[PDB]
Amino acid sequence: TTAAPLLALLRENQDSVKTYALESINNVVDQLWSEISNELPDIEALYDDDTFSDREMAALIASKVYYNLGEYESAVKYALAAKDRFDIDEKSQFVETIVSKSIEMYVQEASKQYTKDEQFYTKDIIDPKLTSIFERMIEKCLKASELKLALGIALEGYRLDIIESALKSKLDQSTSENVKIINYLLTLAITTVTNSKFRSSILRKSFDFLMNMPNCDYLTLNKVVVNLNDAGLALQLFKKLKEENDEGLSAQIAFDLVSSASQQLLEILVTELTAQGYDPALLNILSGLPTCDYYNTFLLNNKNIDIGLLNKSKSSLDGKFSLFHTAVSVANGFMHAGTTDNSFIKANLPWLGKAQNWAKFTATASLGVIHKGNLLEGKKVMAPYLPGSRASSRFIKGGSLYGLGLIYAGFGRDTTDYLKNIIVENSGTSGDEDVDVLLHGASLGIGLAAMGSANIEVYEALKEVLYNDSATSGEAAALGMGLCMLGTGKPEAIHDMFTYSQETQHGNITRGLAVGLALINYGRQELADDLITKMLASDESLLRYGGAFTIALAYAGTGNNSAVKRLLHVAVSDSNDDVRRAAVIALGFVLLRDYTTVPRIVQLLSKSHNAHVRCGTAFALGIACAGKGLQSAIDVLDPLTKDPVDFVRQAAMIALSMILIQQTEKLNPQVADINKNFLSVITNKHQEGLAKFGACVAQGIMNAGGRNVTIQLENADTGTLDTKSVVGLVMFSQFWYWFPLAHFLSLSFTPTTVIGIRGSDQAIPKFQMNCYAKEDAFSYPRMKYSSKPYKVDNMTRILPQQSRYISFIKDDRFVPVRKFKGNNGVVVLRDREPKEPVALIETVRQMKD
Amino acid sequence: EQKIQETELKIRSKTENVRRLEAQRNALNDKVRFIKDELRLLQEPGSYVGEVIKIVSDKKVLVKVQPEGKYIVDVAKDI
Amino acid sequence: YFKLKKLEKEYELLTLQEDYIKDEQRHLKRELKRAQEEV
Amino acid sequence: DAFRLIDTGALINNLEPRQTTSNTGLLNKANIQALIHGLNRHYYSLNIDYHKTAKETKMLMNLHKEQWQSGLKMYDYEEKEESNLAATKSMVKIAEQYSKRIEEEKELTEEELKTRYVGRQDPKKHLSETADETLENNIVSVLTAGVNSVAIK
Repeated sequence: TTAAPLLALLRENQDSVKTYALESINNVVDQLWSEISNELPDIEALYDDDTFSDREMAALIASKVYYNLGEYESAVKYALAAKDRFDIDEKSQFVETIVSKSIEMYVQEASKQYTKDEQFYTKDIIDPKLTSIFERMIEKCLKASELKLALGIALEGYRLDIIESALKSKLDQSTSENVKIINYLLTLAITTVTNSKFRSSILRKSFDFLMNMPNCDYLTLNKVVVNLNDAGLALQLFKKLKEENDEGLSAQIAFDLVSSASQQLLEILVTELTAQGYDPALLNILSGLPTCDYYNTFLLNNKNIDIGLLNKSKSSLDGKFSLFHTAVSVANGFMHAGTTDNSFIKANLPWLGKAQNWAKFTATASLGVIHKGNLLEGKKVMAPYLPGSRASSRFIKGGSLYGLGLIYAGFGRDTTDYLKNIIVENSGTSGDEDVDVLLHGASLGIGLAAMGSANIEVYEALKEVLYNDSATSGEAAALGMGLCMLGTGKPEAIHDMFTYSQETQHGNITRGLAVGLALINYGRQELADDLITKMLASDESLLRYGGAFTIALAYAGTGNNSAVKRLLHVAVSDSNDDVRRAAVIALGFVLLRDYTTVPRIVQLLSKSHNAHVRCGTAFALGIACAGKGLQSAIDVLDPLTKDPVDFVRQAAMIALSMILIQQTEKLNPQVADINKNFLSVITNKHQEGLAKFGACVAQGIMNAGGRNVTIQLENADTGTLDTKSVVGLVMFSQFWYWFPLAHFLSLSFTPTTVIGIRGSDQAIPKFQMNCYAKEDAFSYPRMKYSSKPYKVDNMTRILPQQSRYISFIKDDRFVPVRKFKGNNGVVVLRDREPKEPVALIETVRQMKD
Repeated sequence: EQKIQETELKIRSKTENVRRLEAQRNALNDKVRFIKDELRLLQEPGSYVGEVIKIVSDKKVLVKVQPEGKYIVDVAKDI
Repeated sequence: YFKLKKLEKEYELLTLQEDYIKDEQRHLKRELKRAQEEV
Repeated sequence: DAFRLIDTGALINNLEPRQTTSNTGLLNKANIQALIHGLNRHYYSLNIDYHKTAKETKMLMNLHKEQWQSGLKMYDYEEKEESNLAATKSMVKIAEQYSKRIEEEKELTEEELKTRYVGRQDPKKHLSETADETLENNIVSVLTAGVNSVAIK
């Protein structure tokens, strides 16, 4: 009925009569689409006709027919053909649908066209019909002051025109909203945009607006330099810092980037900045001279060892050979880290009597964490055990060379020349086992000193050690060369180290080379897929062990859906328990970004029958959940503690201490059960050696630095993430082979202190904010919004996470400026106008300065 | 949020589909683990049968085995 | 309104993570049935 | 089982628990269970692992994995059916009775919504026993049909 006969009249003559016929159809296009469905071939056949001028009204009819037919994409073509009868300003569900479909089709096409050309939005490469609605709707949202739809689609659509045009027009320069708008772009572009080049342009475009520093935020400019690692933009800020004359304006950039950039980019801020000019006051700051001196004085003032709980752990039994005396020494050195005090080595005579030549190495290595951070007297501590002073034996002499590595790591350029001379002397031949110990300890020391820095002398010196095929020092060669190849690395060293793995079949060399090939692939992402294929195809157990962490390091930081798919396939098809354990641990390093989905994945794998998978997912859960929230992951590790298997409980106790750090005293109700298990596992005679070692080290991690330091992993506050923390966490999976890799965890332990730090040199004042604070201030090991101000302010542990709720009063005369930051681990921030006769209180700290 | 709200149903749809398939895998994981745990019990040599005769303060009990002779054995630490 | 566009990428992540486990569990349950008939 | 002489295992000799899989002997059960901790002499710490090269890997896959089906193809399909011709017709009929006879015994315990015969493990007995029986019937149905199928005029 109605227009039904008018549909078949389109084949008659008198096209002028058809004009009045199509007008009556325009009313029923939204009513009955059934009769039109049979006439659709006739309606479209008249569109291409040159003598048919009604295509404007003809396209309007088919717009609401194919739409009601169930094809949304087809209705977009008819709506964009006429470009007349379609009303973009009409308010209806039909018009709003085509807009959503046309923009969605524009994103799918412009996604793959951004790689070929970035000018596509200025050219005809994309159909102008899709850009007609797309360009007008984004400009319509700009007039409505809506940045969600304008900036949200531009990031997904991969268009640089909207980002630049909108940000310039919305400038309020307040110096407030313009900073948040940029922050919304950097936060979403990392998770949404997969392309690293598109997000790289956003960092460069937003850099030109704030390059003059119109009272902007230093947090935004610091994320651009670290992420891009560009030498031009790194020194571009200092060029503006020279124009404006201020003592502390360059401090916030200097003190933040010294702990921000990796060893590669720090060389640009020191060596490359020297040629272009710098500030003599910032010479030591950018080189990290006071940075080491800061962390030494943080843990020295307040240190609570609580030997009452420590003595009961190591006095339980004198047996278990050196395994018992080593685990209690490693957990003890964590509490003395940076304070340069030895309770176990000095104050306790008898516990060193049963140590043999093999135990003296790990006992000496405990002092490396204790004295870590000493740039001057670190040699005087090991001086009797250093070469030239001989030693009680040549086995313990090698421990002094390894102790210098943990202390001087990354700053050891001075110690680098001393350690490589011993390697050359021992590279020719070795007739004794203790000779390799001196070569093993010196290689691990130079590897940490040159870690992150590419050095051709270290690669060539350790390469000759690999040719000797040593069963002791052969592992340190690949580990030392791998730390120098961090980052992009040398593509030639990838195939060279991989060839030596297939030639020499070893027990530690082949597994060590797999770790070295993983470190060089860190940050390469898809660039390492060539070597990953060779490891997955090989049937060697040691090559498959390092293939999982190769994916973990390359895909670290920003995650990948294909990286998780590859790791889950290895932990299933492969029957090797060590590879299944290594694959599930690699899952955490890829999932670091999103910690909410981590406990759900590892819990499904913890229900299987394999003990190594349950043990691997035990510590893999405590990695990303350590310095983050979501305390419900403890319930996932609860059934793993009751597992009678010895090594499953070891990795479970360590992961509990990482998540529960600073969670005591009315924060997590489960902290009461973990504090009892500290001495419950050791004193229990039914427990095994591996079970007692997991509970003993876990107690030392929570009490490390006098129960102060915490594990900071993936701090976005900076350019992205903390690199030195990931290095130690990958190592914890490898434990019982030769030496425990928990020693390298000290790189992830940093103190949280709020202290003045005058912009000139150093301050260490005494001041009290008298505002909100956590309850861990007075919390010490024994034998929301609180509305109540607290007098505990300067230094003194507590929680860096909840510091965002702290308020400020006058207190010190220097006063706050920018409302600070809220990150406790920065420990420096900025002081305003030093040299004020406020009668400042200072410490000594003259030994290392 | 037209596309966000429309695709929200796919979140609850795929979530309820995968969780209900995990219970079948978790059941198979419990069956294989149970059979594996019961395998080492059958491989165990087992135990004899006997009757308690007399006990002393030395934690040594005299158990009379029917096929074999009488043997004085030490009691377990759990009892 | 910031969580609306932020969780938009998380919607695709939650879908893929559930699909990857669903694809790997088919190969895992095959080895589970082989161990049951082997005992 | 191998053996390694520890000589004097009293004090400060060498550390066995390093290489691989040590500190065994949980409770009184170790191997035969009579050795427990001390094993033979001063805890020789038994560890044994195997290995395979490139030639030994392809050899075992082409020879013995579970059973040897290689070297000939269509005989293993036919001979299994030919020897079972009188058996398959029998086994389908014999197992047909025992399939329902189990279903006609334990399943009758659970009938109404309330408790009648007090079924406990009975509904789970006939489910697990007949789970493979229904699977084996579908396997032999394809094998009997598949061998006679696939061309051969």
